[PDB]
Amino acid sequence: GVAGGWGPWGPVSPCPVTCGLGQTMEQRTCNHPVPQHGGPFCAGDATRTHICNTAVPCPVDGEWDSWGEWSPCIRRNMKSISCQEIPGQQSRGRTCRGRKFDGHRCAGQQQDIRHCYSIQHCPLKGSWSEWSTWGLCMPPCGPNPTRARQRLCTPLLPKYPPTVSMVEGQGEKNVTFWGRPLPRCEELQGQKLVVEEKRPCLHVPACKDPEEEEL
Amino acid sequence: PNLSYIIGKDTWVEHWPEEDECQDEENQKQCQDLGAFTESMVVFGCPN
Amino acid sequence: QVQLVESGGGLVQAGGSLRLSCAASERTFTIYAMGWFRQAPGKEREFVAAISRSGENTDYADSVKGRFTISRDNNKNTISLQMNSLKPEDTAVYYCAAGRAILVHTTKKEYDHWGQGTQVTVSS
Ligand SMILES: *[C@H]1O[C@H](CO[C@H]2O[C@@H](C)[C@@H](O)[C@@H](O)[C@@H]2O)[C@@H](O[C@@H]2O[C@H](CO)[C@@H](O)[C@H](O)[C@H]2NC(C)=O)[C@H](O)[C@H]1NC(C)=O
Ligand SMILES: *[C@@H]1O[C@@H](C)[C@@H](O)[C@@H](O[C@@H]2O[C@H](CO)[C@@H](O)[C@H](O)[C@H]2O)[C@@H]1O
Ligand SMILES: *[C@H]1O[C@H](CO)[C@@H](O)[C@H](O)[C@@H]1O
Ligand SMILES: *[C@H]1O[C@H](CO)[C@@H](O)[C@H](O)[C@@H]1O
Ligand SMILES: *[C@H]1O[C@H](CO)[C@@H](O)[C@H](O)[C@@H]1O
Ligand SMILES: *[C@H]1O[C@H](CO)[C@@H](O)[C@H](O)[C@@H]1O
Ligand SMILES: *[C@H]1O[C@H](CO)[C@@H](O)[C@H](O)[C@@H]1O
Ligand SMILES: *[C@H]1O[C@H](CO)[C@@H](O)[C@H](O)[C@@H]1O
Ligand SMILES: *[C@H]1O[C@H](CO)[C@@H](O)[C@H](O)[C@@H]1O
Ligand SMILES: [Mg+2]
Repeated sequence: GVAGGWGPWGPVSPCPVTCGLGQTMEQRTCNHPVPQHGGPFCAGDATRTHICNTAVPCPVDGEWDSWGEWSPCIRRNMKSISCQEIPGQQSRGRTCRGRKFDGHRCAGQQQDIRHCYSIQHCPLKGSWSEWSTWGLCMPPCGPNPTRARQRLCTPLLPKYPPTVSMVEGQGEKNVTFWGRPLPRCEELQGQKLVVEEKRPCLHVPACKDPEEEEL
Repeated sequence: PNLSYIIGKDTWVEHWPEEDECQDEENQKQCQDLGAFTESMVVFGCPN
Repeated sequence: QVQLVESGGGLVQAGGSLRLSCAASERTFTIYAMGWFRQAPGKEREFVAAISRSGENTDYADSVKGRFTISRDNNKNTISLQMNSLKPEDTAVYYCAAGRAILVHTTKKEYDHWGQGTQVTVSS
């Protein structure tokens, strides 16, 4: 029955990290009295922890923003290729945002070029699409949410070559349509472009805030 | 085969930056156009 | 930054015991979480044991749990690996490793500082 106790605390650790927060510590032993033939176990902890503060912000790598708008599908130093069997090109741009404190630069191509036809303001024959899938009940949490589906005058895209093989290095290009056409179709319910319909959503549940729900 | 390319008044030189320099806002648009022209001249040629 | 020196290896009979020690740089010792690795002939390097900066939290590989014990002496800038019931499959070059840990109770498996190693050979 010998009562053990703590000895002297050792040297404190220096702050491990060069940015932000870290943790320093001190180590003590139960070496001077020592519990012999039983007793207790020195009463407490052989380890203290402490937070150290370097007060300097940390590297954060930049992240890509979303891609911009596609450029028009025209040719440089020419005119336009609207409503014509001429494949062109168009470009798109990104922006690296958020890079601070010697962080890593954004990895990848900041530009994007793809091949295109042009149906910008092109009068195209059209046909009414079938009923779209029912949308979301809007407004969520607001008074009387309603869904919405719609039929729209879908243009008949012209039967062009979707794959255009260029020479030089024999590069074949997946060509996709660009532009807002002018779809021509017969009226359905007094409307030429889009006729929709709304229906109210049944048995709407109340929105309860998850931090207000846990508490 | 000892042909040598000499720099003169009709010769034109401009630095094309590396990938990390392009993310600077000045060299943002510069790497776009020189990259667009690189694709432009191995695809379309001249229309004259 | 930190240098690591292993010691205590040698030739042991099968079933015997061996105690390795690893000396690290004195001024930066309590900053790094530390551990033991080994690389057998013809095999990749594998995790053996880890200890936090505290010496209070340990982690072990399943192949050595119950036989091996990792300890830390924060008075004398050393860690130790007490290897009991040694088998011929434990023959490897044993490496001491050091790794930066933000918390003092965190054990790591990824380390960016490595010693030169100590040879342990177990004969049957
Ligand atoms: C160029 O086109 C091919 C063909 O795939 C797509 O072609 C469109 C015309 C259309 O039919 C679309 O539905 C179709 O997915 C792309 O190759 C892959 O094709 C398989 C086969 O169906 C698709 O399942 C893949 O999603 C598709 N993409 C992959 C594997 O990334 C091809 O990617 C596309 N782009 C380029 C740059 O070549
Ligand atoms: C010391 O100097 C600072 C200026 C930063 O560059 C620090 O980098 C950061 O180090 C911590 C771990 O030490 C990591 O959590 C961060 O991801 C890293 O940015 C540097 O250690
Ligand atoms: C060690 O810890 C404290 C003093 O720091 C007391 O509870 C006691 O002396 C114990 O031995
Ligand atoms: C460590 O902390 C203090 C000295 O700073 C005392 O309570 C005691 O020496 C303990 O070991
Ligand atoms: C731009 O391109 C597509 C979306 O069109 C995605 O890969 C991504 O959002 C990128 O920013
Ligand atoms: C360019 O291409 C189409 C528009 O024609 C869309 O997917 C989007 O706006 C993109 O930026
Ligand atoms: C849409 O409506 C009818 C088909 O339901 C036709 O008049 C025509 O296809 C129009 O585009
Ligand atoms: C929508 O309405 C019915 C199906 O619910 C059909 O007439 C047709 O599919 C239309 O698109
Ligand atoms: C919306 O309503 C039902 C599904 O809830 C189906 O008739 C269909 O998917 C429609 O878009
Ligand atoms: Mg000509």
